[PDB]
Formats: sequence, C-alpha cells, structure tokens
Amino acid sequence: SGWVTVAGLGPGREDLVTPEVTAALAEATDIVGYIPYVARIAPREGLTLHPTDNRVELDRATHALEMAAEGRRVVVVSSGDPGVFAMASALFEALEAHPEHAGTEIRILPGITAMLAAAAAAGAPLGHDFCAINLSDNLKPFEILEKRLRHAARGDFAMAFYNPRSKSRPHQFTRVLEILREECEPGRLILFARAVTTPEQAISVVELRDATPEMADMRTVVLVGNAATRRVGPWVYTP
Amino acid sequence: SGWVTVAGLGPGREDLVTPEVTAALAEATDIVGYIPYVARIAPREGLTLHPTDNRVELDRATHALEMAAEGRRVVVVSSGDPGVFAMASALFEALEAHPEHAGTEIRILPGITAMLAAAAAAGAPLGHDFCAINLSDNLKPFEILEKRLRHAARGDFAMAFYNPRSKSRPHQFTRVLEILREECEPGRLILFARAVTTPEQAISVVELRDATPEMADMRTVVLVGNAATRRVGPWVYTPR
Ligand SMILES: Nc1ncnc2c1ncn2[C@@H]1O[C@H](CSCC[C@H](N)C(=O)O)[C@@H](O)[C@H]1O
Ligand SMILES: Nc1ncnc2c1ncn2[C@@H]1O[C@H](CSCC[C@H](N)C(=O)O)[C@@H](O)[C@H]1O
Repeated sequence: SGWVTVAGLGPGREDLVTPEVTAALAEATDIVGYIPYVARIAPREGLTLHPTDNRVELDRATHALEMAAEGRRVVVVSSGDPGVFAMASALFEALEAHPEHAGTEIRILPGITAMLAAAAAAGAPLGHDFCAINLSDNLKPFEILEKRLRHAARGDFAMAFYNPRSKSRPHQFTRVLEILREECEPGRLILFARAVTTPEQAISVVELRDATPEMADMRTVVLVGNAATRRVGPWVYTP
Repeated sequence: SGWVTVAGLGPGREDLVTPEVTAALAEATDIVGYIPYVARIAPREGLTLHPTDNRVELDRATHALEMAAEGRRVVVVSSGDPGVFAMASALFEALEAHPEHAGTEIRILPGITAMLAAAAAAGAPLGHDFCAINLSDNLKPFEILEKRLRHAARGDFAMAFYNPRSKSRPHQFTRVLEILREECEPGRLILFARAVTTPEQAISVVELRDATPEMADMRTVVLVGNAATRRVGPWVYTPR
C-alpha cells in the first residue's frame, strides 16, 4: 500500500535536512507542496511533482490522502518543521473531515525550525522559556493575537514571530510593536533574522525603542528576548 | 587556530542528526559531553573525548574555550537543539565571564528538539502558538515558573514541558498540574511522550482531569494543547 508523509525540509540549507527526511524523499512517488519547497527537491525518475500555492490546503491534503489509497507514496513538504505553522495540522483536519480516509498510513517527520536556526546564528536568545507566535493567521481574529502577546510579555517569555508581514493585513506588525513597547522596557532586545542559513543570511539586532516594521518582511523570523537577554561581543544570549 | 562548536544531536535516533552536525563531529579534535551520546564516534589519530555528566555547567564551557585557544577544534555536544535549555547559553555565559577569550571562533549548530520530535510522533499538537517551559530549573525560584505557567494558560498557548520530574524538587510537577487544573478547562488534552525516537518510545494522551505526575519521568516531554486542541483517532492536532 501507499502512504502520506509530511516532511520538514528545514530553513533552507541542504545540510540541515535530516537523513530521515532524505530517505522518505528517496522512497516517495509524489511530492506535494508549495512551489518553492517542491523546487528544493532534485527531480528524479518516478517522482511525480505537484506544486501548489501557499493557500488552500485541506484539498491539498485530501488529495494526498486520495493518492495513498491508489498506493502512491506521497511526501507533503514544508520548510522548517512541518508541525510549526505548517502542513501537519491541515492533514489531520482534512483527516477528521473524511472518516473513510482514517487508516491511511501517516508519518510526520520533524525538521530544523526557523526560530532555532535563527537562534543558533545569533547565539542563544531562546535559551530560556520561549514562545512562538504566527502573525499572519487570517482565521485567527486580532483579539487573540493581542492576548498571546500580552500574556507572553507579562509572563516574560522570549518570543519568536513567524510571518511577521502579511500585506493581507497591510501592517499588523506595526500594531504588534506598539503592544511590546507598552508591555516591555524599551531596552528589550529585538532580532531581525532574514533568510537564515541561505547565502543571503542577514541578522540585525536592535533595541525595542528603535524597532520599525520595515526591518522585517516575508523572509524574516523575529526573535524577541526576555527581560534579561543581552549581548557579548557579536552574540546574543539569555542568562 | 581552533574553535568551539556547540552541536545538537537530536532526540536520539541517529537518522535525525543533521549532516552539518555529522560534519563538525568528523572535524573535532576534541569532543566534550555525555559519552554514551558519542560512544561510537569513529576513532582516529588525534581525537580525544572529555566526559561530562548530563548537565549544563559553566566550567566545561570555559575549558572548551581554553582548548580552542591552544588551537583545538572543540565540539561541545547537547541532545536536541543546543539553544534549548542546553549548552549554547552556558558557553556564552562562560564567554561573558572570561573576557580573555573574547574573539574565540564559535559556531552553534541546531538540532531536532524533543518537543517537535514528540509533536511529530503525536501528529500536530504544537501546530498553533505554543511555548517551551523548563520545569526543573532550580536556578529560578518557583515563583517565576508559576508566573510563566499562568500566562501561557491565559494566552491560550499550547505548551511543552522540558525536565518534568525534578530529582531535587520531587513535588514540583504536582504543583504544575494543580496550576493547570486551576487555569484550564478539565478536558484539556495532555500528552506524555516518553523516549521519543528511541525503541522505548511511548506516548499517552489523557485529559488534564485524569492526569497524575507519575505519568512523566526524565525520559519524557509533556505537551499541553490549546483549548481547541483535539483528537482524531490516535492523532492530536489543533484546528484553525
Ligand atoms: N530560512 C528562513 N529564515 C528566516 N525566517 C524563516 C525562514 N524560513 C521560514 N521563516 C519564517 O517562517 C515563516 C513561514 S511559516 C513556515 C514555518 C516553518 N514550518 C518552520 O518550521 O520554520 C516566514 O514568514 C518566516 O518568518
Ligand atoms: N528522546 C527524548 N524523548 C523525550 N524527551 C526528551 C528526549 N530528549 C530530551 N528530552 C526532554 O528534554 C529534557 C532535557 S533538557 C535539554 C533539551 C534539549 N536541548 C532539546 O533541545 O531537546 C528531558 O528531561 C526531556 O524532558
């Protein structure tokens, strides 16, 4: 029989793809995924490719499940970790909606997630209790974002922001900063980490009083230290 | 001219070590860490291993820096990712405390963290906003851990617990469940994921109401869902 595997490809560099993930890629008959993820995979004999847009999902996933039934071995690929604001959740949601697909074999395969690759490049800003928050979740009303931000601020968590800029919400990030400037000392360290692990990696470290929305974009993860996070030489860490 | 690399070995299975980390280990003159992690390192002329217990200490990091100054290529190893309640922090602490090693070349190499490896085995429990919390930090007063728990609860963050059963704070995880019952609905899914990616991996999902502390040990990472986090067959996920 066939299967569905949801594999994390890591933040970009090929030497971060686990050998686990590489093996499943060698077994697959089909690769489903967002255009530029699919493009990271060397084309080869017997491997049908199904690129897609970053939206939809659900049928993206139901489709993967329908292909398991015909004996196709399907890898749905994600950047970073598939369980971090990625395709793992859509699959199960698509699974709950279709009881006649329960019983297809499913495997979730972890990856180096963006925040930790960023952390590693900067030093150790996530070395204490930390949280991760999606800033382009359009199914999530803004009142919920604010409740996460404020409770992370007050609980003195280090933060990682995924999808800082939506342009669906043309700013929102502009708003996001305000809340931090309310809830945190102005010295709070802010890391703008863009295209981490790629040839165009650039990391900027800035205090909260000087943080502008323009400093983050589509290819950035924003790390926010807790109260004690500081510098040593070019590094950042949390004592 | 040497360096210090802090390298994550992932949660156990060899096929989860990144090729970048496998390559640093092949370059090391010196490995510092918990020897059972690296017992099968390929032997070769010049390779030396420095056994430590499985704990974060500043003194080994200082020593790592000292060797790098003799020109040694030092890999300091951590399970999982080294920036996650692990040795990368301590290295930067030892560096800040020893300005004489300012300028040392330092590389921090990520790995699969236990939470995301357990999340993977479970399905997608950390699919939404989540936080990571260390429950065996004896360097914090219990006060701060509590402030962290209640705010993660109130922001409706899913959560992961590292080091649930403290050897020297035996009755602490009992407090954490109490706080959780205090701040969350009874049917809040909790997952105990034991020895993830090893042949003795075992995962139990129970409601908070039904959960007891002896469900966790030191081989375990504990995942707490959002309020929405739910069950589909053997799998756990959060809808959007
Ligand atoms: N190589 C990279 N460098 C910096 N940020 C990245 C990145 N890859 C992904 N991101 C962050 O992740 C967002 C996409 S959401 C996908 C996250 C992915 N599943 C993971 O686990 O990492 C981007 O908007 C950006 O904030
Ligand atoms: N294979 C495994 N299975 C389950 N939990 C694990 C694990 N490896 C580490 N852990 C968890 O992590 C704690 C050690 S603290 C070190 C965390 C490590 N740097 C990481 O990034 O994952 C353990 O008490 C346990 O809660």
